[PDB]
Amino acid sequence: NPAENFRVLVKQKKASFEEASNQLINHIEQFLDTNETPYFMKSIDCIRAFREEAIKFSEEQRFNNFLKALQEKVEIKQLNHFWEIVVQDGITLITKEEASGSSVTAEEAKKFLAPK
Repeated sequence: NPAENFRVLVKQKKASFEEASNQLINHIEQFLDTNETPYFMKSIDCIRAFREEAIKFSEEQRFNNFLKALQEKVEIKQLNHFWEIVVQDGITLITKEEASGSSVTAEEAKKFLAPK
């Protein structure tokens, strides 16, 4: 339900809306004491919605650095439930693509998940 809330919030006043970013950050992170897979897939769906929202107009790099921050914050925490679920469900499109340039080299650097 809140996914639609911050989906329509960004397109109703045309602001940066750090409140929506904080809400989705709170939603995605809270999985240490909860093992509910439905919660995790709802969280990845809403963060993907915010990914495409950021892709839309001018804040691609904003969600790029947010995704990197999410990556190190899930990497520092060593738990049996980690970003593997994001990777297995992010197989379609999670890599950034702005224009001819760093997008392709990011594709090679991320597709294999490690430099080979």
